[PDB]
Amino acid sequence: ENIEVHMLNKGAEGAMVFEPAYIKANPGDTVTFIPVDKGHNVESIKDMIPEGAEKFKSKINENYVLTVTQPGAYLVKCTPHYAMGMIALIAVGDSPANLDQIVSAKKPKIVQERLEKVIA
Ligand SMILES: [Cu+2]
Repeated sequence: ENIEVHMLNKGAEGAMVFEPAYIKANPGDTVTFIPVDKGHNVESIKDMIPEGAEKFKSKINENYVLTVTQPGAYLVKCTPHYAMGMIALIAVGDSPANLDQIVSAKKPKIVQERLEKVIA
């Protein structure tokens, strides 16, 4: 199946958000990122994607289709706006083995805060 995500300047959660910021998927599903507003992209955060998943980085203002294979959690950011908290969590399969590790990982306070709301 395909899950559609919008990249926006402002959304329910504040400025610079992925909608939805919590994406539940299964191996083989696609995640389509659509920059509704300009100045956004999607990029995998180093060490915040499952063991064996490939790193990715879309072009700014480009529609981007990600195919998810490896089960586990993925924390993706917007390159330009990561520091303002523009992130999304992709959970592939049940009880992602690396979820606790991602929650614990070093990241900007703003990011960490949103991560906490998205998980809740
Ligand atoms: Cu952005």
